[PDB]
Amino acid sequence: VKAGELWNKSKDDLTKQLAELKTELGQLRIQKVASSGSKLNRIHDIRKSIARVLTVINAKQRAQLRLFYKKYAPLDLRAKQTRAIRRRLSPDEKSRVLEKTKKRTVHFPQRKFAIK
Amino acid sequence: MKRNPRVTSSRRKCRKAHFTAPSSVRRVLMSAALSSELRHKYNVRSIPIRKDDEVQVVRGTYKGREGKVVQVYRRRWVIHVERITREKVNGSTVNVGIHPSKVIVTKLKLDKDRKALLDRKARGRAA
Amino acid sequence: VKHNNVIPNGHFKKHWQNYVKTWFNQPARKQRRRIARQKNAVKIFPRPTSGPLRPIVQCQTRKYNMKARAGRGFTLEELKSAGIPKKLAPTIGISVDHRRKNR
Amino acid sequence: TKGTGSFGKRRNKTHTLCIRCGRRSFHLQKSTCSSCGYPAARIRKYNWSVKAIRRKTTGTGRMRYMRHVPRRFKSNFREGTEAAPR
Amino acid sequence: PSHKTFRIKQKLAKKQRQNRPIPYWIRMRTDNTIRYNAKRRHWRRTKLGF
RNA sequence: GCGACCCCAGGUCAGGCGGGACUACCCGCUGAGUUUAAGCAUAUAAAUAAGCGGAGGAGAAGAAACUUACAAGGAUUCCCC
RNA sequence: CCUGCGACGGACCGGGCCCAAGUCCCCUGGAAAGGGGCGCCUGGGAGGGUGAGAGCCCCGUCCGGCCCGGACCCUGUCG
RNA sequence: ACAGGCGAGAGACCGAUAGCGAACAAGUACCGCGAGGGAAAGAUGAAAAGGACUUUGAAAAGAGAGUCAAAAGUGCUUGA
RNA sequence: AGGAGGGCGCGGCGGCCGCUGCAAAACCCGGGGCGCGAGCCCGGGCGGAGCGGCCGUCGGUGCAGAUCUUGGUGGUAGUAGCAAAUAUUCAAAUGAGAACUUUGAAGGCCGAAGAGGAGAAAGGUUCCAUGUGAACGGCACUUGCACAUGGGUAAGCCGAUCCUAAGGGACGGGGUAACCCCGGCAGAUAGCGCACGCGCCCCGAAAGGGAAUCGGGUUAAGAUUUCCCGAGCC
RNA sequence: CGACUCUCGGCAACGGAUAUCUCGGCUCUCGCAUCGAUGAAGAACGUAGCGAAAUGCGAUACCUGGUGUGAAUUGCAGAAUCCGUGAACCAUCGAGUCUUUGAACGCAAGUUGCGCCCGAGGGGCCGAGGGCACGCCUGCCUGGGCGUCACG
Ligand SMILES: [K+]
Ligand SMILES: [K+]
Ligand SMILES: [K+]
Ligand SMILES: [K+]
Ligand SMILES: [K+]
Ligand SMILES: [K+]
Ligand SMILES: [K+]
Ligand SMILES: [K+]
Ligand SMILES: [K+]
Ligand SMILES: [K+]
Ligand SMILES: [K+]
Ligand SMILES: [Mg+2]
Ligand SMILES: [Mg+2]
Ligand SMILES: [Mg+2]
Ligand SMILES: [Mg+2]
Ligand SMILES: [Mg+2]
Ligand SMILES: [Mg+2]
Ligand SMILES: [Mg+2]
Ligand SMILES: [Mg+2]
Ligand SMILES: [Mg+2]
Ligand SMILES: [Mg+2]
Ligand SMILES: [Mg+2]
Ligand SMILES: [Mg+2]
Ligand SMILES: [Mg+2]
Ligand SMILES: [Mg+2]
Ligand SMILES: [Mg+2]
Ligand SMILES: [Mg+2]
Ligand SMILES: [Mg+2]
Ligand SMILES: [Mg+2]
Ligand SMILES: [Mg+2]
Ligand SMILES: [Mg+2]
Ligand SMILES: [Mg+2]
Ligand SMILES: [Mg+2]
Ligand SMILES: [Mg+2]
Ligand SMILES: [Mg+2]
Ligand SMILES: [Mg+2]
Ligand SMILES: [Mg+2]
Ligand SMILES: [Mg+2]
Ligand SMILES: [Mg+2]
Ligand SMILES: [Mg+2]
Ligand SMILES: [Mg+2]
Ligand SMILES: [Mg+2]
Ligand SMILES: [Mg+2]
Ligand SMILES: [Mg+2]
Ligand SMILES: [Mg+2]
Ligand SMILES: [Mg+2]
Ligand SMILES: [Mg+2]
Ligand SMILES: [Mg+2]
Ligand SMILES: [Mg+2]
Ligand SMILES: [Mg+2]
Ligand SMILES: [Mg+2]
Ligand SMILES: [Mg+2]
Ligand SMILES: [Mg+2]
Ligand SMILES: [Mg+2]
Ligand SMILES: [Mg+2]
Ligand SMILES: [Mg+2]
Ligand SMILES: [Mg+2]
Ligand SMILES: [Mg+2]
Ligand SMILES: [Mg+2]
Ligand SMILES: [Mg+2]
Ligand SMILES: [Mg+2]
Ligand SMILES: [Mg+2]
Ligand SMILES: [Mg+2]
Ligand SMILES: [Zn+2]
Repeated sequence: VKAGELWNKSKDDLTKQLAELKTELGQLRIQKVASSGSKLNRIHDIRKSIARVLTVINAKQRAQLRLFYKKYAPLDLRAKQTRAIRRRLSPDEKSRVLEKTKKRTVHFPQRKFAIK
Repeated sequence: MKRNPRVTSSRRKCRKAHFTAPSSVRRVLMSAALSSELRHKYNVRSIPIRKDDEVQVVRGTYKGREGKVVQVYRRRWVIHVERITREKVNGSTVNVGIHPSKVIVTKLKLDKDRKALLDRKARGRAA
Repeated sequence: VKHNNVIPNGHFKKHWQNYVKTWFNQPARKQRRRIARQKNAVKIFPRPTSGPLRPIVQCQTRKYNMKARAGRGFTLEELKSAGIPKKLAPTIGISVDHRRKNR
Repeated sequence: TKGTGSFGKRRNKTHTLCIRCGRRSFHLQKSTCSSCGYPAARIRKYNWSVKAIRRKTTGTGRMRYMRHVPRRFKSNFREGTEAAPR
Repeated sequence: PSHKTFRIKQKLAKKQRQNRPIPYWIRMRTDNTIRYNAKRRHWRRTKLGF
């Protein structure tokens, strides 16, 4: 409820909220198999709240780990692209040429000209 | 005559786009004309219908009748107006659905985005 | 074969119908080629759009002995006699052809 | 015999369900799938049946990972920041 | 048979759930063309070859 | 015995690379017969179908151990002839 | 004889917002979007929707304007 | 170059035995041990306003009645 | 047989001229006509939204046949037929309805290498309860192996699982364009006990081999050793 | 007069042609270049208050999050929300989750079968969670052989 408030709460408070909503979804599943008419719609509301809390906890964990690792990065934290994009040469490697080619660009580059 | 290469004149494509439209697009498609007094006051011609708008029916068998929008059934392309009803064979009451292109809005429900929308549409219709 | 016709020679004994080339994209090819010419022209704004300078050569063989046309590039001997270094020539819009000779 | 009487046997199984494709085409004694050729690393597929090919390719199932590449390609696989807060 | 592999029992459970009548309220939806299940199977006909 | 090297062995050693999928186009191999010849064996079907592999947004080719016989031309590719 | 850094635009690609004019009178019809009368827009009379052949009921279309975001090459003036 | 993929535009093309096999929960139902084979099936009405109630009947239904411009009465436009 | 000319009809495209909710197309009619004819024109009805004629041009353009395709429908015809496995009867109940359901009584059959009681394959909910619109159960049904809604399968000891059989796969190596085909061809064999010592892969049997359970009770439906009671074992 | 058969018309049947349509097909043209051991395509099983399928998703399961828009979704019912950090079977995407499998990777496989190692957290025990395939490259560690030597 109110993910903005969830982002304020600390990790101990967030896991305490997670425990409460799990106990409360269980009490509803007991109600669902016995009898009720308006406790059934609480299932959707509370199941989504459990997802909401776990999303916030997870997003905080990854942001913390991304800060703590900015040497080698863990495999799940690495930039995920297509497999072919990851195998590409860097711009430094793509733009590297040897001396005999760097000289000709220094001495004889293409000029800007016009015909009268 | 249309000039845009990116706009399709295909009747099959236009009917598919109209009928397979998401909810947020049906809101623009389900727009209503403003009344003469409201058009003069706001300098806008047409607005998307909303719940709790006051409306007058100007076409059909309920032409002339007034009420407030109690339902916007976007899935059926109809709005329901207060006390515009019919009796069934069993005597019960059912709201009659009217297309919003056959009504005029007489009173507008304005929260904060209705005013902002009215400002945007006025400027083009004012210049 | 029944009358006084030519002897027929139709080269249609293979699967020629899997190798039919139509030309319904001909007006689209013309527009794509035109668009690239305008893009290339803007990429080199003052440089001439017709490419580098070409020499004059005689078309080979006795049928075309007497006709002149554009060659590939200027000989290394022609550039030297005009004072243009062979490394400078391509950069200022002149084509170089080290294969050709002046007889 | 040879007919109704011989059709009565029908007690053993040549094929069971396949681990890889789920058809009842896994020859138990051969230990090979007759549809996909499961133990082989590559999938069994032949150009003399374009109907058999079209019945199982990319699109006949659900692409859990693909179907998102065109959307990630449009954004240049940005994979970086998030939209600025409202 | 009584002797079942787990994978066979799991598939048999799914086929048991799938042969039910369609809910009545499905026929009341706005643009509905569904009439019956079109995929009901009776055990005595139409065997599932497992 | 201490050492230098060579060849090789074992590692859940540190960091990395490969295998599969897709078929319209493209690169490599392998390879029929129906058919036509009014029979049929060379020939044709066809350096095609099928079969086994390899890529990309294009691929392959490409800067003369090339043509010609001309007053000679001048990488590759594609179109017309 | 010849030989790096930045600032501000352009051009390319995408996204969004706004952008003309009757629902006037009569008749028939369940319904006018039909017929008759009087009018208006048009760089918009492509198309579609709406209770019957709708330029002016609605979405759009035309001519434009405004804003947001990429691409890190290519190029136009400055230091 | 491009009968694949993602995204656009168009047509002197077909109009539900046609056009792709598939306009629809179609490579589906179903068939074969298997490799494989492979359909049929679109259209109430502007709006469900989808026929209350009386009576007969075990029921299904009928006869009255009601809605609709129309019974067009849920495989329902027309209906050889 | 065959050729040719001039016409009739179908569907588009470019043009021209029109019709239609005061009722278009299609369809129907012992309606009226025109044309030798292909055909056309009008009338009445149904139907409820589109259609026509002329010039030019174009085409998936005209059916009685093909043991033609798909779909529908006749006569045959209320006909052929429903005849193996000895067999039913009475009273009552229930029900709208009973030759066929239930109870009781009687008469018979299977005759224990059964028409009895339980399993392996195979099936997959058919098992049990309650209920019943139609369909189905080739007569019928109140009834069900049908249909609808629910319920139901409990293990340290029963099995699988463990071992190997015929056999199958397979590291290295060998062959092979590759797919793939070869396991004795020996390759530092990838490890085991207490530094020291030794050193001749997996899969394949619910009938083969094999750790350990008995009696009594219990449900609508389980337990022929799983639950309960008691008593043991590995 | 009647029955039967045949025939003509009217009405009713049977059947689904014709006509008018069409969120489909077919053909042509254009633009773009993006699958996978960071686990793809494909396969299985689950997942909703009422769902079987199709569609969607993955024990965070017809969805979580961000941004945009701005008051719905609806077959029934209940909840939430409205001059708002705010409805939606809405759009879009940068943050997340993502069961069993499958090239599929501890060994297998008509088996949810048979192993080994580490390990939060509460000597030993119980752990949540996770590793252990093959080929190859660079570097590294531990080694083997009088193969080539040098000095002892
Ligand atoms: K001739
Ligand atoms: K072409
Ligand atoms: K219109
Ligand atoms: K078909
Ligand atoms: K009708
Ligand atoms: K014509
Ligand atoms: K056990
Ligand atoms: K055994
Ligand atoms: K008659
Ligand atoms: K038709
Ligand atoms: K085993
Ligand atoms: Mg040929
Ligand atoms: Mg035989
Ligand atoms: Mg066998
Ligand atoms: Mg085997
Ligand atoms: Mg059977
Ligand atoms: Mg390592
Ligand atoms: Mg590959
Ligand atoms: Mg011959
Ligand atoms: Mg012959
Ligand atoms: Mg012969
Ligand atoms: Mg081939
Ligand atoms: Mg690629
Ligand atoms: Mg190349
Ligand atoms: Mg050279
Ligand atoms: Mg040449
Ligand atoms: Mg406007
Ligand atoms: Mg007028
Ligand atoms: Mg009408
Ligand atoms: Mg393409
Ligand atoms: Mg069809
Ligand atoms: Mg037709
Ligand atoms: Mg089958
Ligand atoms: Mg059979
Ligand atoms: Mg109509
Ligand atoms: Mg009808
Ligand atoms: Mg008649
Ligand atoms: Mg005509
Ligand atoms: Mg045609
Ligand atoms: Mg024909
Ligand atoms: Mg015929
Ligand atoms: Mg004939
Ligand atoms: Mg016949
Ligand atoms: Mg037939
Ligand atoms: Mg007959
Ligand atoms: Mg008889
Ligand atoms: Mg008989
Ligand atoms: Mg009897
Ligand atoms: Mg006897
Ligand atoms: Mg006896
Ligand atoms: Mg029994
Ligand atoms: Mg029973
Ligand atoms: Mg019967
Ligand atoms: Mg049943
Ligand atoms: Mg045992
Ligand atoms: Mg063993
Ligand atoms: Mg053996
Ligand atoms: Mg090998
Ligand atoms: Mg074993
Ligand atoms: Mg045994
Ligand atoms: Mg029992
Ligand atoms: Mg969905
Ligand atoms: Mg595996
Ligand atoms: Zn398989």
